[PDB]
Amino acid sequence: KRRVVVTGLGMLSPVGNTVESTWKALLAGQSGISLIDHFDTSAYATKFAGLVKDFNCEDIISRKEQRKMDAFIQYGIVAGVQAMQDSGLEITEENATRIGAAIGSGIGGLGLIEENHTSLMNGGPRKISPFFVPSTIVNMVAGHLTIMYGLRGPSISIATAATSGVHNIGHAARIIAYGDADVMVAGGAEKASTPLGVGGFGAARALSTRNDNPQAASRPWDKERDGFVLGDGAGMLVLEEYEHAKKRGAKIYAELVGFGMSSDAYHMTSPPENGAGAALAMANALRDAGIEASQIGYVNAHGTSTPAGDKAEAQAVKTIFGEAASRVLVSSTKSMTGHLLGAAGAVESIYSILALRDQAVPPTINLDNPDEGCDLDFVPHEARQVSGMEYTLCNSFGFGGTNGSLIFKKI
Amino acid sequence: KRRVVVTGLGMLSPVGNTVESTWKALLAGQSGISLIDHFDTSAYATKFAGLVKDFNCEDIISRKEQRKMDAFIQYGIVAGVQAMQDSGLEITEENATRIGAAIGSGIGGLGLIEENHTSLMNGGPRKISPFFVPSTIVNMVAGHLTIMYGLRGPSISIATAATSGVHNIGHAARIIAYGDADVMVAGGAEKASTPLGVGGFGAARALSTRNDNPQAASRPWDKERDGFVLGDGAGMLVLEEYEHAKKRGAKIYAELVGFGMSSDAYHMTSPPENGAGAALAMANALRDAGIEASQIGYVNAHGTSTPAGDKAEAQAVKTIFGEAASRVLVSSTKSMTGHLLGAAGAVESIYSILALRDQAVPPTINLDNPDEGCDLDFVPHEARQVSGMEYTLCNSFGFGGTNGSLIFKKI
Ligand SMILES: C[C@]12C[C@@]34C=CC(=O)[C@@](C)(CCC(=O)Nc5c(O)ccc(C(=O)O)c5O)[C@@H]3[C@H](C[C@@H]1C4)O2
Ligand SMILES: C[C@]12C[C@@]34C=CC(=O)[C@@](C)(CCC(=O)Nc5c(O)ccc(C(=O)O)c5O)[C@@H]3[C@H](C[C@@H]1C4)O2
Repeated sequence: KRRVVVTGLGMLSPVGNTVESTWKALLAGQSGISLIDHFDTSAYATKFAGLVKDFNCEDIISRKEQRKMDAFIQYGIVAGVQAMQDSGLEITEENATRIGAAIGSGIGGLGLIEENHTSLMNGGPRKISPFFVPSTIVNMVAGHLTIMYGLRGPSISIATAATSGVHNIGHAARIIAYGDADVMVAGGAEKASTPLGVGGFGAARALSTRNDNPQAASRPWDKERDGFVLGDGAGMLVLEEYEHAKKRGAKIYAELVGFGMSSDAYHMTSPPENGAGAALAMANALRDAGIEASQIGYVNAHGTSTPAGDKAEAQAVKTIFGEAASRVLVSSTKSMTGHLLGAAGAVESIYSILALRDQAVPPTINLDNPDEGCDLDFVPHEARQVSGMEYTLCNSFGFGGTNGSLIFKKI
Repeated sequence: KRRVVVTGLGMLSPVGNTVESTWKALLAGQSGISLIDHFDTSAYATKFAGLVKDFNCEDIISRKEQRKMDAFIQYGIVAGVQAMQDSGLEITEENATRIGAAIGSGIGGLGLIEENHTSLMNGGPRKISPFFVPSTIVNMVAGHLTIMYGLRGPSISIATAATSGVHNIGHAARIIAYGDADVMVAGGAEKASTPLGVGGFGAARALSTRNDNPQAASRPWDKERDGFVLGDGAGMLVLEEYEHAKKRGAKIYAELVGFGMSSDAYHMTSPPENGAGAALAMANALRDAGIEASQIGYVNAHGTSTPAGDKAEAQAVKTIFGEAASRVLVSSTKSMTGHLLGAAGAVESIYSILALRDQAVPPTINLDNPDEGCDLDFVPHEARQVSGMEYTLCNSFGFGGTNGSLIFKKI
């Protein structure tokens, strides 16, 4: 009967390049959304995104080695070290075999995909870099990190669009509990603010277009939302078995108590008005954690700020809490952070964790006027202290109707 | 204490468009490798691949719906139905919630990525299809299928390069055993025979170049190998809990008894001469299944026909079997099939299953002269009947040193 605890964090976000700086900015209702400079956004309908500011990996990645990896991989490795360091774990020949990784990404190396295709179109297969495949494939963060640290235990990479982070974190926990691993670095990495990332989700009409105020673009549940905002970043947490952590007196941020998955079985890029999918996922985590919706102090919504998106998640909240629907805090970090896709669920697992450490729940900024019949506490504009909140739940939903929820318990 | 059994198969391969036709061709030492016609391979160093012959989904996918999906997705859905049908399962409002999917792919919609980028480069973000994202992202087979069948249980998509199939099948089993699901469709789909797929792996010098004899190109363990051969296809199996299958008198092909994962922690696109990684993975499945290397009648090698690739897997065999190293049958379907990447481990989980049903183990064709110090039974040129083989093991290894092995038990 093994328990999984969190003994390390690390992250890179549009509002900070450390876990602490990122948390501080989120609690301080800071936006990270900005105008895109790295490419001509003239032809683009959306000209902004939550970018990672002044990213530097020189200390961690040999620029000779950087040539072999998309930014998403770069982002992920940097956030992985952060967490490896913050864990204090020392991998030993006796260890390696029982320390693994579960780290994916929604879209992968778009950047380098684009470079290599441009290259091919211009000068043929000759120009296609020898590093094309290993520099853009989704499981590369797992591979670089496992190597860098001599990790030899289980290594997997779940690519479930926006649900990725939650899935990897959840499946890492499962791996540990099952007995396959003792420690697992898990999370996601994404850097889809590229012509194909921006143009592509804009072609789907899924992006915000509020270019006169990029800062106000992300407004989950607000009556004025017009689609999500793109965000780059990486979120990683070190998960480990209770006794293995204790026996080494690791700093322990929390306990991963429940994990729930569901499927919408409705539409490829959209949820039932019903919110049936999200409920089942929340529903299953609760049954996994073995607690009740009443005990959930804060819900880090999937809330991407898309019209149908936000409404459906709300439906699921009511449905799941019913009574305590109005008494529960629910917010979207996406109001400041943007949508980190493959990394969203990872960075939000961290927020959901830090909210328990600090007994503070970050705001859903930009929430001027809510949707009508909403009875919920969307924790609008300004952060909000909480008292005896012992469990926080994290939601992440993805294209394909693949949903997932994680439950974190204090201590 | 839940057992996972296989109650459905389906697949599309360079040697067949059904499970049975594919098996027949493999046992008959048939190659599927052919010259590529769908694009100018003049500039290309490798001009052949194992392609899916005369693929037709009209019956299953509305060509209006086909516009929204890369071939890999198409391939996967077609093989998924096959398996859904062959299971005989009837999803009911009482069911849906306990039937999920675990289906990934190594590289995803390269084809459509290429089309959309070409499009953008030629006429701007305006031409980027609204279906870019949902038509190329790796978890789309999971999403279409879950919808098509009303599946609402857990849905995940492991993208671990060549290891994908084994991971999804393994994690689907885990999901079931854990109690999260009752039935799970799992496998992988890949259609990377594209300019970027061919040019890209060729840029890495990882592909064969034997264009005068595409049929002889795939030659695992042969002294003359010069890299792997690319293959398109999809492999899907319906996994389910013993009692749930029985209670419905499902046809049961086998029992999934063990699942092992490991990490090379060595090099991004290569294994230790040592084969340390593969051993650990085989090693863990054995401990998971709770049996010994002696009991493994046949090993479906990862054996991709790359110089270092094949040698390292052999090292791991000796290391793992030691004594019974010479008494165990080990082959590579890749000698006829090619490398199906994300689908390799799925289609090979099926072979490994059919080998137990038919007590026949398919050949490693093209194995004219083996590497020297090889003591192993690579099951060269011609198939080979077996007697009381009760367990077969399936190996799949991927870029990033992510390895995995599955163990199947008769009945
Ligand atoms: C075909 C349509 C219908 C349309 C209608 C109303 C909407 O509001 C949006 C903009 C998005 C619906 C939605 O929330 N999807 C959704 C989801 O199920 C899961 C995850 C995410 C995420 O961002 O991880 C997500 O975005 C949809 C998209 C675009 C186009 C317009 O599909
Ligand atoms: C940097 C180098 C070194 C090089 C040297 C010798 C070789 O023989 C190859 C051709 C491949 C080694 C290998 O087997 N990799 C390998 C692997 O670890 C896992 C999976 C697969 C698979 O196909 O799923 C795979 O291919 C490598 C590749 C290309 C280049 C030449 O890396």
